[PDB]
Amino acid sequence: ADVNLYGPGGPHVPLIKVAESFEKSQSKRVNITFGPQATWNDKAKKNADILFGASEHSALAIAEGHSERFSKFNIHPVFMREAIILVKKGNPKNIKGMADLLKPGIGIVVNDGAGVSNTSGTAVWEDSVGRMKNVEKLQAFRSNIHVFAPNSGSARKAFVDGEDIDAWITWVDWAIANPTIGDMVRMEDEYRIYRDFNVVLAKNPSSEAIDFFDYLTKSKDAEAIFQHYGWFK
Amino acid sequence: ADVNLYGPGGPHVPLIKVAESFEKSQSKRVNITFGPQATWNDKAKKNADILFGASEHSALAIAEGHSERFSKFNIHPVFMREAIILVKKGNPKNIKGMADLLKPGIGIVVNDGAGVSNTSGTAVWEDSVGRMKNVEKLQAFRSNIHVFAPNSGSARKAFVDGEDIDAWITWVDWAIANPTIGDMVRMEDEYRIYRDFNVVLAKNPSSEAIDFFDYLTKSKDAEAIFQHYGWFK
Repeated sequence: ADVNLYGPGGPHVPLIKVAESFEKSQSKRVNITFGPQATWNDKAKKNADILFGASEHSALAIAEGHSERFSKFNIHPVFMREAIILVKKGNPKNIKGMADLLKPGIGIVVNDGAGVSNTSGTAVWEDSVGRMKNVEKLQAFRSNIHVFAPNSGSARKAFVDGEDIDAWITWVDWAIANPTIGDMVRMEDEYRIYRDFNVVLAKNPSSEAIDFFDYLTKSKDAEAIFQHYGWFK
Repeated sequence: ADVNLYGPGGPHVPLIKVAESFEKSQSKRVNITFGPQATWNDKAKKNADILFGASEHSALAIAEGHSERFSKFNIHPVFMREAIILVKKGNPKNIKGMADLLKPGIGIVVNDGAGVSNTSGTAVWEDSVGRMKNVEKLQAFRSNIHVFAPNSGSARKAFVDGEDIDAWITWVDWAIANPTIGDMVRMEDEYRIYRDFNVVLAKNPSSEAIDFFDYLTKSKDAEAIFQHYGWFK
Protein backbone atom coordinates (compact mmCIF):
# COMPACT_ATOMS: atom_id res chain seq x y z
CA ALA A 1 0.00 0.00 0.00
CA ASP A 2 0.99 3.63 -0.62
CA VAL A 3 -0.53 4.82 2.67
CA ASN A 4 -0.56 2.87 5.94
CA LEU A 5 -2.79 3.71 8.90
CA TYR A 6 -2.68 2.02 12.29
CA GLY A 7 -5.06 2.33 15.23
CA PRO A 8 -7.46 0.52 17.54
CA GLY A 9 -10.20 -1.78 16.48
CA GLY A 10 -13.62 -0.15 16.03
CA PRO A 11 -13.27 2.93 13.83
CA HIS A 12 -11.67 0.69 11.18
CA VAL A 13 -15.17 -0.09 9.88
CA PRO A 14 -15.95 3.39 8.50
CA LEU A 15 -12.22 4.10 7.96
CA ILE A 16 -11.91 1.14 5.54
CA LYS A 17 -15.00 2.38 3.64
CA VAL A 18 -13.33 5.82 3.42
CA ALA A 19 -10.17 4.11 2.11
CA GLU A 20 -12.29 2.19 -0.46
CA SER A 21 -14.06 5.38 -1.57
CA PHE A 22 -10.67 7.12 -1.95
CA GLU A 23 -9.28 4.14 -3.94
CA LYS A 24 -12.29 4.25 -6.33
CA SER A 25 -11.51 7.85 -7.29
CA GLN A 26 -7.72 7.78 -7.73
CA SER A 27 -4.75 5.36 -8.12
CA LYS A 28 -3.08 5.15 -4.69
CA ARG A 29 -3.75 2.22 -2.31
CA VAL A 30 -4.55 2.68 1.41
CA ASN A 31 -4.12 0.00 4.09
CA ILE A 32 -5.86 0.09 7.44
CA THR A 33 -4.28 -2.05 10.20
CA PHE A 34 -6.41 -2.27 13.31
CA GLY A 35 -6.72 -3.91 16.70
CA PRO A 36 -5.03 -3.63 20.08
CA GLN A 37 -1.78 -1.63 19.93
CA ALA A 38 0.37 -4.61 20.88
CA THR A 39 -0.79 -6.50 17.78
CA TRP A 40 0.68 -3.93 15.34
CA ASN A 41 3.03 -1.55 17.21
CA ASP A 42 6.24 -2.95 15.73
CA LYS A 43 4.78 -2.83 12.20
CA ALA A 44 3.72 0.80 12.67
CA LYS A 45 7.36 1.56 13.60
CA LYS A 46 8.37 0.37 10.16
CA ASN A 47 5.82 2.06 7.86
CA ALA A 48 3.03 4.02 9.60
CA ASP A 49 1.99 7.22 7.82
CA ILE A 50 -0.92 8.08 10.11
CA LEU A 51 -2.02 6.88 13.56
CA PHE A 52 -5.76 6.97 14.21
CA GLY A 53 -7.35 7.07 17.64
CA ALA A 54 -10.64 6.35 19.35
CA SER A 55 -10.25 8.90 22.18
CA GLU A 56 -7.87 11.71 23.09
CA HIS A 57 -6.13 10.02 26.02
CA SER A 58 -5.67 6.67 24.25
CA ALA A 59 -4.32 8.39 21.13
CA LEU A 60 -1.82 10.34 23.20
CA ALA A 61 -0.57 7.20 24.96
CA ILE A 62 -0.22 5.38 21.64
CA ALA A 63 1.47 8.30 19.85
CA GLU A 64 3.99 8.67 22.69
CA GLY A 65 5.21 5.18 21.68
CA HIS A 66 6.10 6.65 18.24
CA SER A 67 7.33 10.18 19.17
CA GLU A 68 10.19 10.10 16.64
CA ARG A 69 7.60 10.27 13.85
CA PHE A 70 4.40 11.45 15.44
CA SER A 71 3.93 14.47 17.66
CA LYS A 72 1.32 14.52 20.45
CA PHE A 73 0.82 18.20 19.58
CA ASN A 74 -0.36 17.20 16.06
CA ILE A 75 -3.18 14.82 17.04
CA HIS A 76 -6.19 16.20 15.20
CA PRO A 77 -9.80 15.70 16.32
CA VAL A 78 -12.04 14.85 13.32
CA PHE A 79 -15.37 13.40 14.53
CA MET A 80 -17.01 12.55 17.81
CA ARG A 81 -19.65 10.18 19.13
CA GLU A 82 -21.58 9.25 22.23
CA ALA A 83 -21.04 6.40 24.63
CA ILE A 84 -24.05 4.05 24.85
CA ILE A 85 -25.35 1.15 26.86
CA LEU A 86 -25.29 -2.11 24.89
CA VAL A 87 -28.05 -4.41 26.22
CA LYS A 88 -28.98 -7.97 25.31
CA LYS A 89 -31.20 -8.33 22.24
CA GLY A 90 -34.79 -7.37 23.07
CA ASN A 91 -33.74 -5.41 26.20
CA PRO A 92 -35.20 -8.02 28.59
CA LYS A 93 -34.60 -5.91 31.74
CA ASN A 94 -36.07 -2.78 30.16
CA ILE A 95 -33.01 -0.62 30.66
CA LYS A 96 -33.75 3.01 29.73
CA GLY A 97 -30.52 4.79 30.72
CA MET A 98 -27.70 4.87 33.25
CA ALA A 99 -30.10 5.29 36.18
CA ASP A 100 -31.40 1.76 35.53
CA LEU A 101 -27.89 0.34 35.90
CA LEU A 102 -28.03 1.27 39.65
CA LYS A 103 -30.71 -1.40 40.29
CA PRO A 104 -30.08 -4.67 42.09
CA GLY A 105 -29.38 -7.62 39.81
CA ILE A 106 -27.82 -5.65 36.95
CA GLY A 107 -24.46 -6.93 35.66
CA ILE A 108 -22.20 -4.48 33.82
CA VAL A 109 -19.06 -4.71 31.69
CA VAL A 110 -16.98 -1.48 31.39
CA ASN A 111 -13.73 -0.83 29.54
CA ASP A 112 -10.67 0.16 31.57
CA GLY A 113 -7.11 -0.19 30.30
CA ALA A 114 -5.91 -0.60 33.88
CA GLY A 115 -2.53 0.96 33.09
CA VAL A 116 -1.61 -1.98 30.82
CA SER A 117 -3.62 -1.39 27.60
CA ASN A 118 -4.29 1.87 25.79
CA THR A 119 -8.02 1.56 25.19
CA SER A 120 -10.50 4.29 24.40
CA GLY A 121 -13.09 3.63 27.06
CA THR A 122 -11.02 4.20 30.20
CA ALA A 123 -12.79 6.57 32.65
CA VAL A 124 -16.02 6.83 30.59
CA TRP A 125 -18.18 5.14 33.24
CA GLU A 126 -16.87 7.20 36.13
CA ASP A 127 -17.32 10.45 34.22
CA SER A 128 -20.90 9.63 33.21
CA VAL A 129 -21.93 8.37 36.68
CA GLY A 130 -20.09 11.19 38.43
CA ARG A 131 -22.46 13.69 36.78
CA MET A 132 -25.17 12.22 39.01
CA LYS A 133 -23.32 14.05 41.87
CA ASN A 134 -24.06 11.33 44.37
CA VAL A 135 -21.49 8.99 45.87
CA GLU A 136 -24.11 6.37 46.83
CA LYS A 137 -25.01 6.20 43.13
CA LEU A 138 -21.35 5.77 42.21
CA GLN A 139 -21.16 2.94 44.81
CA ALA A 140 -24.31 1.29 43.42
CA PHE A 141 -23.10 1.39 39.84
CA ARG A 142 -19.59 0.23 40.71
CA SER A 143 -20.94 -2.69 42.77
CA ASN A 144 -22.78 -3.86 39.63
CA ILE A 145 -19.57 -3.96 37.51
CA HIS A 146 -18.69 -7.61 36.87
CA VAL A 147 -15.84 -7.00 34.39
CA PHE A 148 -13.30 -4.22 33.89
CA ALA A 149 -12.17 -5.19 30.35
CA PRO A 150 -8.84 -3.93 28.94
CA ASN A 151 -9.91 -3.88 25.29
CA SER A 152 -12.89 -4.29 22.94
CA GLY A 153 -12.56 -8.03 22.29
CA SER A 154 -12.46 -9.00 25.95
CA ALA A 155 -15.46 -6.80 26.71
CA ARG A 156 -17.46 -8.21 23.78
CA LYS A 157 -16.64 -11.77 24.88
CA ALA A 158 -17.69 -11.08 28.48
CA PHE A 159 -20.96 -9.60 27.26
CA VAL A 160 -21.80 -12.35 24.77
CA ASP A 161 -20.76 -15.28 26.98
CA GLY A 162 -22.07 -13.97 30.30
CA GLU A 163 -25.72 -14.73 31.01
CA ASP A 164 -25.53 -12.41 34.03
CA ILE A 165 -24.18 -9.48 31.95
CA ASP A 166 -26.99 -7.10 31.08
CA ALA A 167 -25.00 -4.11 29.88
CA TRP A 168 -21.71 -3.13 28.24
CA ILE A 169 -20.76 0.55 28.37
CA THR A 170 -19.27 1.12 24.90
CA TRP A 171 -19.52 3.36 21.82
CA VAL A 172 -22.49 4.01 19.57
CA ASP A 173 -20.35 3.23 16.50
CA TRP A 174 -19.62 -0.27 17.81
CA ALA A 175 -23.34 -0.94 18.35
CA ILE A 176 -24.26 0.26 14.87
CA ALA A 177 -21.54 -1.91 13.26
CA ASN A 178 -22.63 -4.97 15.30
CA PRO A 179 -26.44 -4.91 15.45
CA THR A 180 -26.90 -8.68 15.86
CA ILE A 181 -24.91 -8.73 19.14
CA GLY A 182 -27.03 -6.39 21.26
CA ASP A 183 -29.38 -3.43 21.20
CA MET A 184 -28.47 0.13 22.13
CA VAL A 185 -29.86 2.34 24.87
CA ARG A 186 -28.77 5.99 25.06
CA MET A 187 -27.41 7.58 28.21
CA GLU A 188 -29.48 10.44 29.60
CA ASP A 189 -28.50 13.89 28.29
CA GLU A 190 -27.18 14.92 31.72
CA TYR A 191 -24.79 11.98 31.96
CA ARG A 192 -23.73 11.46 28.34
CA ILE A 193 -20.03 11.26 27.45
CA TYR A 194 -18.66 12.02 24.00
CA ARG A 195 -15.12 11.22 22.74
CA ASP A 196 -13.43 11.69 19.41
CA PHE A 197 -11.91 9.97 16.42
CA ASN A 198 -8.53 11.59 15.73
CA VAL A 199 -5.51 11.24 13.50
CA VAL A 200 -1.85 12.28 13.58
CA LEU A 201 0.15 12.57 10.34
CA ALA A 202 3.81 11.54 10.37
CA LYS A 203 6.57 14.14 10.29
CA ASN A 204 7.91 14.58 6.71
CA PRO A 205 4.82 12.93 5.24
CA SER A 206 4.54 11.55 1.70
CA SER A 207 2.28 13.34 -0.77
CA GLU A 208 0.04 10.25 -0.75
CA ALA A 209 -0.29 10.36 3.04
CA ILE A 210 -1.13 14.09 2.92
CA ASP A 211 -3.80 13.45 0.28
CA PHE A 212 -5.49 10.73 2.27
CA PHE A 213 -5.24 12.74 5.51
CA ASP A 214 -6.99 15.67 3.75
CA TYR A 215 -9.71 13.47 2.31
CA LEU A 216 -10.41 11.74 5.62
CA THR A 217 -10.32 14.89 7.75
CA LYS A 218 -12.12 17.37 5.50
CA SER A 219 -14.26 15.52 2.91
CA LYS A 220 -18.04 15.49 3.11
CA ASP A 221 -17.75 11.96 1.59
CA ALA A 222 -15.77 10.75 4.61
CA GLU A 223 -18.11 12.63 6.95
CA ALA A 224 -21.15 10.84 5.43
CA ILE A 225 -19.54 7.39 5.85
CA PHE A 226 -18.66 8.05 9.50
CA GLN A 227 -22.10 9.59 10.16
CA HIS A 228 -23.71 6.24 9.34
CA TYR A 229 -22.11 4.88 12.52
CA GLY A 230 -23.21 7.77 14.80
CA TRP A 231 -20.16 9.99 14.41
CA PHE A 232 -20.62 13.74 13.99
CA LYS A 233 -18.72 16.99 13.72
CA ALA B 1 2.66 3.00 62.50
CA ASP B 2 -0.18 0.55 63.15
CA VAL B 3 -1.97 1.44 59.89
CA ASN B 4 -0.28 2.35 56.60
CA LEU B 5 -2.04 4.03 53.70
CA TYR B 6 -0.53 4.70 50.28
CA GLY B 7 -1.87 6.75 47.39
CA PRO B 8 -1.31 9.72 45.10
CA GLY B 9 -0.39 13.17 46.19
CA GLY B 10 -3.31 15.56 46.71
CA PRO B 11 -5.90 13.89 48.94
CA HIS B 12 -3.15 13.38 51.53
CA VAL B 13 -3.92 16.86 52.88
CA PRO B 14 -7.37 16.06 54.32
CA LEU B 15 -6.41 12.38 54.79
CA ILE B 16 -3.57 13.34 57.18
CA LYS B 17 -5.97 15.58 59.15
CA VAL B 18 -8.37 12.60 59.38
CA ALA B 19 -5.45 10.46 60.61
CA GLU B 20 -4.58 13.17 63.20
CA SER B 21 -8.19 13.38 64.37
CA PHE B 22 -8.31 9.58 64.72
CA GLU B 23 -4.99 9.58 66.64
CA LYS B 24 -6.33 12.22 69.09
CA SER B 25 -9.23 9.96 70.08
CA GLN B 26 -7.54 6.56 70.44
CA SER B 27 -4.07 4.91 70.76
CA LYS B 28 -3.23 3.54 67.30
CA ARG B 29 -0.91 5.41 64.90
CA VAL B 30 -1.74 5.99 61.20
CA ASN B 31 0.83 6.77 58.48
CA ILE B 32 -0.06 8.34 55.16
CA THR B 33 2.50 7.86 52.36
CA PHE B 34 1.74 9.92 49.28
CA GLY B 35 3.03 10.94 45.88
CA PRO B 36 3.44 9.32 42.47
CA GLN B 37 3.03 5.53 42.59
CA ALA B 38 6.63 4.87 41.57
CA THR B 39 7.89 6.69 44.67
CA TRP B 40 6.24 4.24 47.11
CA ASN B 41 5.06 1.12 45.22
CA ASP B 42 7.72 -1.20 46.64
CA LYS B 43 7.05 0.03 50.19
CA ALA B 44 3.31 -0.56 49.78
CA LYS B 45 4.16 -4.17 48.79
CA LYS B 46 5.73 -4.61 52.20
CA ASN B 47 3.15 -3.05 54.56
CA ALA B 48 0.16 -1.35 52.89
CA ASP B 49 -3.15 -1.80 54.73
CA ILE B 50 -5.22 0.49 52.50
CA LEU B 51 -4.66 2.03 49.06
CA PHE B 52 -6.35 5.39 48.47
CA GLY B 53 -7.18 6.81 45.06
CA ALA B 54 -7.96 10.12 43.41
CA SER B 55 -10.15 8.70 40.60
CA GLU B 56 -11.69 5.35 39.68
CA HIS B 57 -9.47 4.54 36.70
CA SER B 58 -6.22 5.54 38.43
CA ALA B 59 -7.14 3.55 41.54
CA LEU B 60 -7.87 0.47 39.45
CA ALA B 61 -4.52 0.71 37.63
CA ILE B 62 -2.67 1.14 40.93
CA ALA B 63 -4.55 -1.66 42.72
CA GLU B 64 -3.86 -4.06 39.84
CA GLY B 65 -0.17 -3.68 40.79
CA HIS B 66 -1.06 -5.15 44.23
CA SER B 67 -3.73 -7.76 43.32
CA GLU B 68 -2.40 -10.34 45.79
CA ARG B 69 -3.61 -8.11 48.63
CA PHE B 70 -6.08 -5.70 47.12
CA SER B 71 -9.04 -6.54 44.93
CA LYS B 72 -10.25 -4.18 42.19
CA PHE B 73 -13.78 -5.32 43.11
CA ASN B 74 -13.31 -3.86 46.64
CA ILE B 75 -12.39 -0.28 45.69
CA HIS B 76 -14.89 1.83 47.59
CA PRO B 77 -16.01 5.31 46.53
CA VAL B 78 -16.14 7.67 49.55
CA PHE B 79 -16.27 11.31 48.38
CA MET B 80 -16.27 13.20 45.12
CA ARG B 81 -15.28 16.62 43.83
CA GLU B 82 -15.32 18.79 40.75
CA ALA B 83 -12.55 19.54 38.31
CA ILE B 84 -11.73 23.28 38.12
CA ILE B 85 -9.69 25.72 36.10
CA LEU B 86 -6.69 27.03 38.03
CA VAL B 87 -5.81 30.53 36.72
CA LYS B 88 -2.98 32.88 37.61
CA LYS B 89 -3.55 35.01 40.72
CA GLY B 90 -5.97 37.86 39.95
CA ASN B 91 -7.35 36.09 36.83
CA PRO B 92 -5.66 38.56 34.43
CA LYS B 93 -7.35 37.15 31.30
CA ASN B 94 -10.79 37.12 32.94
CA ILE B 95 -11.44 33.43 32.41
CA LYS B 96 -15.02 32.54 33.39
CA GLY B 97 -15.26 28.87 32.37
CA MET B 98 -14.17 26.31 29.79
CA ALA B 99 -15.63 28.33 26.91
CA ASP B 100 -12.98 31.01 27.54
CA LEU B 101 -10.21 28.46 27.10
CA LEU B 102 -11.17 28.22 23.36
CA LYS B 103 -9.91 31.80 22.74
CA PRO B 104 -6.72 32.65 20.89
CA GLY B 105 -3.72 33.25 23.13
CA ILE B 106 -4.78 30.96 25.98
CA GLY B 107 -2.16 28.47 27.19
CA ILE B 108 -3.38 25.36 29.03
CA VAL B 109 -1.79 22.59 31.10
CA VAL B 110 -3.81 19.33 31.40
CA ASN B 111 -2.98 16.09 33.20
CA ASP B 112 -2.60 12.92 31.12
CA GLY B 113 -0.74 9.85 32.33
CA ALA B 114 0.09 8.97 28.72
CA GLY B 115 0.14 5.25 29.47
CA VAL B 116 3.22 5.65 31.69
CA SER B 117 1.89 7.18 34.95
CA ASN B 118 -1.31 6.37 36.81
CA THR B 119 -2.62 9.86 37.47
CA SER B 120 -6.14 10.92 38.34
CA GLY B 121 -6.69 13.58 35.71
CA THR B 122 -6.38 11.49 32.55
CA ALA B 123 -9.31 12.10 30.15
CA VAL B 124 -10.90 14.89 32.27
CA TRP B 125 -10.34 17.60 29.64
CA GLU B 126 -11.69 15.56 26.74
CA ASP B 127 -14.79 14.55 28.70
CA SER B 128 -15.56 18.13 29.76
CA VAL B 129 -14.92 19.64 26.30
CA GLY B 130 -16.71 16.79 24.55
CA ARG B 131 -19.96 17.85 26.26
CA MET B 132 -19.83 20.94 24.07
CA LYS B 133 -20.74 18.52 21.20
CA ASN B 134 -18.64 20.38 18.68
CA VAL B 135 -15.45 19.07 17.11
CA GLU B 136 -14.22 22.58 16.17
CA LYS B 137 -14.39 23.42 19.88
CA LEU B 138 -12.43 20.29 20.73
CA GLN B 139 -9.82 21.36 18.10
CA ALA B 140 -9.66 24.89 19.53
CA PHE B 141 -9.17 23.72 23.09
CA ARG B 142 -6.64 21.05 22.14
CA SER B 143 -4.61 23.55 20.07
CA ASN B 144 -4.29 25.68 23.23
CA ILE B 145 -2.78 22.79 25.29
CA HIS B 146 0.90 23.56 25.88
CA VAL B 147 1.61 20.69 28.31
CA PHE B 148 0.19 17.20 28.80
CA ALA B 149 1.61 16.56 32.31
CA PRO B 150 1.93 12.99 33.68
CA ASN B 151 1.49 13.90 37.35
CA SER B 152 0.62 16.74 39.74
CA GLY B 153 4.15 18.04 40.34
CA SER B 154 5.01 18.40 36.67
CA ALA B 155 1.72 20.18 35.99
CA ARG B 156 2.20 22.56 38.93
CA LYS B 157 5.75 23.35 37.79
CA ALA B 158 4.61 24.05 34.21
CA PHE B 159 1.90 26.36 35.51
CA VAL B 160 4.06 28.26 37.97
CA ASP B 161 7.11 28.60 35.71
CA GLY B 162 5.31 29.27 32.44
CA GLU B 163 4.43 32.90 31.78
CA ASP B 164 2.36 31.76 28.78
CA ILE B 165 0.32 29.27 30.87
CA ASP B 166 -3.01 30.77 31.81
CA ALA B 167 -4.84 27.68 33.02
CA TRP B 168 -4.29 24.28 34.61
CA ILE B 169 -7.22 21.84 34.50
CA THR B 170 -7.03 20.21 37.95
CA TRP B 171 -9.10 19.44 41.06
CA VAL B 172 -10.93 21.83 43.37
CA ASP B 173 -9.26 20.19 46.39
CA TRP B 174 -5.80 21.05 45.03
CA ALA B 175 -6.79 24.70 44.55
CA ILE B 176 -8.22 24.98 48.05
CA ALA B 177 -5.06 23.43 49.59
CA ASN B 178 -2.80 25.75 47.54
CA PRO B 179 -4.48 29.17 47.46
CA THR B 180 -1.28 31.20 47.01
CA ILE B 181 -0.44 29.46 43.70
CA GLY B 182 -3.50 30.40 41.64
CA ASP B 183 -7.18 31.25 41.78
CA MET B 184 -10.02 28.92 40.87
CA VAL B 185 -12.66 29.26 38.18
CA ARG B 186 -15.51 26.71 38.01
CA MET B 187 -16.41 24.84 34.86
CA GLU B 188 -19.91 25.49 33.53
CA ASP B 189 -22.58 23.13 34.87
CA GLU B 190 -23.00 21.52 31.42
CA TYR B 191 -19.33 20.62 31.11
CA ARG B 192 -18.35 19.85 34.71
CA ILE B 193 -16.56 16.59 35.52
CA TYR B 194 -16.61 14.98 38.96
CA ARG B 195 -14.35 12.11 40.15
CA ASP B 196 -13.99 10.35 43.45
CA PHE B 197 -11.73 9.68 46.40
CA ASN B 198 -11.74 5.92 47.05
CA VAL B 199 -10.08 3.32 49.22
CA VAL B 200 -9.46 -0.43 49.09
CA LEU B 201 -8.81 -2.39 52.30
CA ALA B 202 -6.32 -5.27 52.20
CA LYS B 203 -7.48 -8.87 52.26
CA ASN B 204 -7.25 -10.32 55.81
CA PRO B 205 -7.05 -6.83 57.32
CA SER B 206 -5.87 -6.02 60.85
CA SER B 207 -8.41 -4.78 63.38
CA GLU B 208 -6.57 -1.43 63.37
CA ALA B 209 -6.88 -1.13 59.58
CA ILE B 210 -10.61 -1.97 59.76
CA ASP B 211 -11.12 0.68 62.44
CA PHE B 212 -9.43 3.40 60.45
CA PHE B 213 -11.19 2.35 57.22
CA ASP B 214 -14.56 2.66 59.05
CA TYR B 215 -13.71 6.04 60.51
CA LEU B 216 -12.50 7.44 57.19
CA THR B 217 -15.35 6.04 55.10
CA LYS B 218 -18.32 6.58 57.40
CA SER B 219 -17.52 9.28 60.01
CA LYS B 220 -19.12 12.71 59.87
CA ASP B 221 -15.77 13.94 61.35
CA ALA B 222 -13.89 12.70 58.28
CA GLU B 223 -16.62 14.04 56.01
CA ALA B 224 -16.28 17.53 57.55
CA ILE B 225 -12.48 17.56 57.08
CA PHE B 226 -12.77 16.52 53.41
CA GLN B 227 -15.65 18.98 52.83
CA HIS B 228 -13.29 21.86 53.64
CA TYR B 229 -11.43 21.03 50.42
CA GLY B 230 -14.55 20.81 48.19
CA TRP B 231 -15.25 17.10 48.56
CA PHE B 232 -18.82 15.91 49.02
CA LYS B 233 -20.95 12.80 49.30
